Parts: sequence; structure tokens; C-alpha cells
Amino acid sequence: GTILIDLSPDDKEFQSVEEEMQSTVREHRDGGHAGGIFNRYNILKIQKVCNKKLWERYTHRRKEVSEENHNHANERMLFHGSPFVNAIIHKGFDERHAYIGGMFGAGIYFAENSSKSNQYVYGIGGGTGCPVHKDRSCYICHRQLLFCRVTLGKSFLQFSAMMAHSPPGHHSVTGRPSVNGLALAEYVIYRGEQAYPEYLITYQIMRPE
Ligand SMILES: CC(C)(C)c1ccc(-c2nc3ccccc3c(=O)[nH]2)cc1
Ligand SMILES: [Zn+2]
Repeated sequence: GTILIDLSPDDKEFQSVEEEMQSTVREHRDGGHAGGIFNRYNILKIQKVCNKKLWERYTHRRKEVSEENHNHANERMLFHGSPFVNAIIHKGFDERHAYIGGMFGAGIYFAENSSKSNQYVYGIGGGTGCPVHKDRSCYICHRQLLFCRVTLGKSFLQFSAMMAHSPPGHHSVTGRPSVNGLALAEYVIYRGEQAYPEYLITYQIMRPE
């Protein structure tokens, strides 16, 4: 049921998504081990992901959450990187896309920092890097990320020193780095229907000059 619609680079929509990508790159405490060494991306393509069934699944859950949270969906646009990006855009998020060993519990994780999600494109810890070169810092191979609509509802705030159920009375967890003041938040949901993979971004990381 999914169709992908290319956005033109001359479109404000493309430009806004690229700006959110580029402006949320940060340095990581692993010195680039997982995601590579880079300060910016080369954006190759941005596609809108259209699936009526997955969209209706998402809005039905958003409505349930919104009503449970006194008419506040607390909806965000957040990044998600995963080796299962192809499966997600076709079948939606589900328990197979959860990070069982994540710090904030076994759920599906999303990032405000695009570079945080970039660390998971090739798997946990960057896996073995790109298929072709086995390089986690590969500047040649094409990567893909999702920029997703995520319903947080009542979110449990967990400060961090950097499929399960939600904390009782909560629909998500907000993981907020308390040591690195330039690190943005990470968010966890425990139901696949609380996210919709709205944009598919194809890119390369760029070698710093
Ligand atoms: C275990 C699998 C391979 C299914 C998996 C594990 C973790 C992520 C994942 N971690 C994240 C952790 C924090 C913030 C964003 C992300 C993110 O963007 N992605 C994706 C897939
Ligand atoms: Zn490569």
C-alpha cells in the first residue's frame, strides 16, 4: 500500500526537512565510531511516504492518546535510523523495530539529533558499517533515515547521564541528556502505532574538509 513521492529540492518542504537534518548534527562521545566522522550531510533525495492504512492506524492511536492526555497528542517530528527502514515504510513500526537493550526500556527509539539516528542506520553501534566497504564512516555508500511523526502523549521525563509497556499513566519516555548540554533528547514509544514514517531521506555523510 505504500507509495513514495519525491520532493523537489526547490520545494519549501524539501528545504525544511533538509534544514532539520543538517541543523541537528552534533559531535558524539564515541568520536564517530558508530556513525562516522562528519559535520554535515549530502542530501540525495527526500521522499514523502504515503500509506492510507498505516496513516489511519496512526491517527486512530493519536486520537486515543490525545483523549487520554486531556486533548493533547504531544506530537513531534523526530528522526529514526534502522536497518529495517524498508520494512518500516511498507509495514509500519512494530515490536521487531524495538531496541530491546535501550537505556530507557524496550521500545522504539527516536532522536531530535539526526546524527544520533545516523548511528543506528547500520545497526546497534553502527554494526559493521556499510555492506560494501564495512566502514561505519563510509562517505561513498547511500544511507537512509526516517523523519517521523511521533505521538508522545504524557511523556515520562527521564534524565540520563549521557516490547515493554509505558510507565504507568504515560504514553512515552523522554530521555534527556544531562551531562552533554549540546545533546538533544531521545524519545521512546511502546506501541508501533504511535509513529508514522512520514519522510524517507537518502543521504551520504560528508568528510570534513
Ligand atoms: C535493534 C534495532 C536494529 C531494531 C534497532 C535499535 C535501535 C534503533 C534506534 N536507536 C535510537 C536510539 C536513540 C535515538 C534514536 C534511535 C534511532 O534512530 N534508532 C533502531 C533499530
Ligand atoms: Zn561503503
